[PDB]
Amino acid sequence: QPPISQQVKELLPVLAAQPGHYTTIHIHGKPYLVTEGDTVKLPFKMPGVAPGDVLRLNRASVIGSRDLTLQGAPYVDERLFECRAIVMGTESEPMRVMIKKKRRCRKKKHVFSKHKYTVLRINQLKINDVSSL
Amino acid sequence: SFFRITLHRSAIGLPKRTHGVLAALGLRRRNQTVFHPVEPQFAGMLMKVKELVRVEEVPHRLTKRELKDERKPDAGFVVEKQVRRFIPGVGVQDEVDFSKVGAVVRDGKRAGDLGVRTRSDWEVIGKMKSVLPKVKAL
Amino acid sequence: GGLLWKIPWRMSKFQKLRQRRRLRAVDNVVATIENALAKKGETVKAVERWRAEMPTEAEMLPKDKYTIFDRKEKRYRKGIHKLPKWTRVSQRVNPPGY
Amino acid sequence: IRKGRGPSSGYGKTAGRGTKGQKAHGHVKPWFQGGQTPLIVSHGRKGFVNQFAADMSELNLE
Amino acid sequence: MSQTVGATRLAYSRVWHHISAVTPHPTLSTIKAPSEAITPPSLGRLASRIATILMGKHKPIWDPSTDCGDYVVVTNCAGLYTTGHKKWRKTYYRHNTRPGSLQAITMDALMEKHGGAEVLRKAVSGMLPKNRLRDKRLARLKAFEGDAHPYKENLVRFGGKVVGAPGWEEAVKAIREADMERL
Amino acid sequence: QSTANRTKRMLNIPPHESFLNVPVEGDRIIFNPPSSEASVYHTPFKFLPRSDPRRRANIYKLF
RNA sequence: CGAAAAUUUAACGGAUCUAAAUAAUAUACCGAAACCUUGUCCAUAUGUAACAUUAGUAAUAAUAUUAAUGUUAUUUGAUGGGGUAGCAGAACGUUGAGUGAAUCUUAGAUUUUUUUUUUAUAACUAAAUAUAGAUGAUAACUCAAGUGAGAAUGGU
RNA sequence: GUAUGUCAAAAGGGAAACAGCCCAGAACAAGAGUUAAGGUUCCAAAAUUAUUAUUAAGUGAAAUAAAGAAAGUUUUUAUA
RNA sequence: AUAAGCAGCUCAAGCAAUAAGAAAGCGAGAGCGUACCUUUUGCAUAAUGGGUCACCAAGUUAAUUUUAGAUGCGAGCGAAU
Ligand SMILES: [K+]
Ligand SMILES: [K+]
Ligand SMILES: [K+]
Ligand SMILES: [K+]
Ligand SMILES: [Mg+2]
Ligand SMILES: [Mg+2]
Ligand SMILES: [Mg+2]
Ligand SMILES: [Mg+2]
Ligand SMILES: [Mg+2]
Ligand SMILES: [Mg+2]
Ligand SMILES: [Mg+2]
Ligand SMILES: [Mg+2]
Ligand SMILES: [Mg+2]
Ligand SMILES: [Mg+2]
Ligand SMILES: [Mg+2]
Ligand SMILES: [Mg+2]
Ligand SMILES: [Mg+2]
Ligand SMILES: [Mg+2]
Ligand SMILES: [Mg+2]
Ligand SMILES: [Mg+2]
Ligand SMILES: [Mg+2]
Ligand SMILES: [Mg+2]
Ligand SMILES: [Mg+2]
Ligand SMILES: [Mg+2]
Ligand SMILES: [Mg+2]
Ligand SMILES: [Mg+2]
Ligand SMILES: [Mg+2]
Repeated sequence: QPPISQQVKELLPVLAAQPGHYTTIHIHGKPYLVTEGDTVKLPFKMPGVAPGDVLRLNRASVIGSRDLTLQGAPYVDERLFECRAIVMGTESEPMRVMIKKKRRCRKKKHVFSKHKYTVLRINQLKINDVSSL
Repeated sequence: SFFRITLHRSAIGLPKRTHGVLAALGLRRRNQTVFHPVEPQFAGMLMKVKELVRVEEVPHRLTKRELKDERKPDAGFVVEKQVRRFIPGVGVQDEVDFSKVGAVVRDGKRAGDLGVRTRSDWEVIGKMKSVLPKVKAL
Repeated sequence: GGLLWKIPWRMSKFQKLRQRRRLRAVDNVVATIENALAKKGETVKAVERWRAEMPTEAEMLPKDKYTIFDRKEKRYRKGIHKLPKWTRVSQRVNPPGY
Repeated sequence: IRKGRGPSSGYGKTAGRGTKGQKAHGHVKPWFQGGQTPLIVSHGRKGFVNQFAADMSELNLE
Repeated sequence: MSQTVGATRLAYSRVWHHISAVTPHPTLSTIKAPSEAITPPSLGRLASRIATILMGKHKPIWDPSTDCGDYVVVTNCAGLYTTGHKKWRKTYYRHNTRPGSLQAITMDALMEKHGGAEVLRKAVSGMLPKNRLRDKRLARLKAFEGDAHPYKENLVRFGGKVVGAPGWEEAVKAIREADMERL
Repeated sequence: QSTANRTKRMLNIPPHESFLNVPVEGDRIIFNPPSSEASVYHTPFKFLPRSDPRRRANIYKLF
């Protein structure tokens, strides 16, 4: 595996030492800025997940603190951080009706939409110690 | 080699003969990529719609399952722990922890076969009045 | 007339830039097709006609990229943005002298 | 098909007749051709029907 | 949602900015060379910068519905910079709905009655959204003819140095260095 | 606007300038002191016990 | 400059602009219900597996399988998606009828409401009000129509 | 009449407002996603982004008023 | 009670439950949107019709002649004995 930069190996301990940390995870390419304890409501029904499953997020573009920010070129290396979530079931929206209609045409075509959304819970967001790497 | 033809523009206001040229190429909707051999019959087909497509010479043809994999984003997550799940076709599938790795699916016609704790299992646990934690653990 | 078709007589520097890039993009489609065939020792009659009597964007005069020939005009010239579907149609050569 | 029971049925309002004309207001005679003379009046009827011929019941050897 | 969970007090506070219509502005001037030719910000180029402040669009929390604008004190409006012959050839028109009652006045004749501050309020007014916040935002533009104004104590300061003063930048860098002495 | 998506674009605000200088061919850490009021959990160095090794020169002095 | 018209600046959309004008160029960004990505709905296919019903065929005293219909999942990571006149298919609802001498109802049937949930022209959960044992209500399938109204200077 | 297209029966972006023009064909949502026409000082999403000249008339800047006149100005080509 | 909305839709401050728990509703402010039908090449049109609400109100039946699907019999079918 490509070795981590020396400049990243000297400032990561300073980044992990600060009180709070945030990350921008990427689910299917879409970003979500989250913190440990947040509740992400994805705009789609994740297939093949039941309430209680534990996920391991591995695509994080930015892991930063107040003053320090770790930015990977395509993404941050998975070895530096550790993020995990837990599926809290799925939620739904109130049925919204769209009425497609034209002027001087009595026909009103209806479209009924009711989508489901998977709810996550970021239960772990920690920066690893890279002294060995 | 092959021609990588991608429909950049539409033909909503162009003559009907221009629609037959895009149909022979296979371009139905916008930003659709089709692969065709480098031959005069296809080269002359592109000179009629050279204001609507983008041509590129490629060594090999890309399959249908390979043209879509270059726009597929990384999932960004890995299911590391699953819970006890009932699959209608197969049966109950016990919880598995992929971090320590086991999809065992037990099917049957009795509760004991499924691998779950039944009322009988709860009565043998209630009759074990002698079991006790070790003093050091306590 | 009373129906207002508010079409300016001249183009803007933005329309002229995209017209330059649309002419230069059709030059790459004809060069790619002509180079891919040359490797196979083949030629198309339509590709040989184009390269013969049609210029490239770098060989065109500024007045040939933004204007066309209309005989009903004072100076026999008309903005190219007045041509139907001018954005998706090829137009680079005008009568000689005009 | 119940004609005239809303737009979404597909046979509402005009009820398959379109807008106006004889074929919506009233009825066109079946034999009418717009005014052009029919081919039976331009060529005439050919032959006669034999009312005295016998109606045999054909029977074969097979 | 964490990014916006916190104290928003100071993000919605009204800051009292200051600018002089006579001081050369290297950014809002069209003559960028030589150093001696840099002109002040023209009427419309100063008004476009002020309309952005009155809307609060310079903030990262801007919302068109919320009135997160700030105050702007414009001084030295008598020497308002203008190009060409606008001062004597630009006309302002007014109508009261009664035919015949069209009132016209040149920029120089409008600066003799209400000074150059009125010419600036008309420019900034037309650059603001035409809605129910246009009069509140335009009221936070306090334009004066000379250097005197009643807001010399309201102007935002950093370490006792008013912004735009000779040594305000150095006073700001000195306060942020001490801020880094913490976890 | 007509739809919620169109309202999101008209009300857009870009991220900070520092988050736009994305690196290339590797990962890096940049000093990004925000223009905001710090909380009370960022204890000043004067209030830290002598034993606490977290006491250290300013992050600016590490770059 | 030529260049004059009658409500008001009066065809820069406006503010305003000496470029934020004009001409010859270059790059970045924004930009639609277009396209892409992740999900969902509907339509039409192609195979497979499972669940249920109905009707057969075998096995069983020491359950398996066949066919049709309905349904969910899944394979090809299937294809397709504006619409007038008009054509076609599939369903819901209303009134009455058969199964019905059936089923349920003071342990609350029914109550023009409100409320809740479900891909939802419909039904459902609960609440409130009142008090019926059948001249009450009703699932499912089926039969027949005086069967669905913001539009006729319509009628009461 | 002819050729082609749109509207008619086509919503959406641009043309200030717009049946017919320039783009583009709306099954439903999500995204600082990617683009077309068109645009990027403010109203109003995006450049007060770069290079070289011209204009001083607000000419002009998204609907070119003409012939014509003239020590307005710039450049080129001759020429003293 | 500083304002020029076919009264809806998009974003949304705030108010709203004496109390553990529990926010339907109303909504300041910002933006988008010129009713419906009929008839027309084309209507926000200053073209047609309607004061509102409830009810009545329009491809049905008969005979005759056909087609499709399903199904009974089959060189016979149907009817009737
Ligand atoms: K018909
Ligand atoms: K009730
Ligand atoms: K009327
Ligand atoms: K009826
Ligand atoms: Mg007109
Ligand atoms: Mg129809
Ligand atoms: Mg018919
Ligand atoms: Mg009619
Ligand atoms: Mg007719
Ligand atoms: Mg004007
Ligand atoms: Mg689409
Ligand atoms: Mg479509
Ligand atoms: Mg009526
Ligand atoms: Mg009446
Ligand atoms: Mg069409
Ligand atoms: Mg018509
Ligand atoms: Mg349209
Ligand atoms: Mg404009
Ligand atoms: Mg963007
Ligand atoms: Mg802006
Ligand atoms: Mg002008
Ligand atoms: Mg008020
Ligand atoms: Mg309005
Ligand atoms: Mg007419
Ligand atoms: Mg009317
Ligand atoms: Mg009735
Ligand atoms: Mg049929």
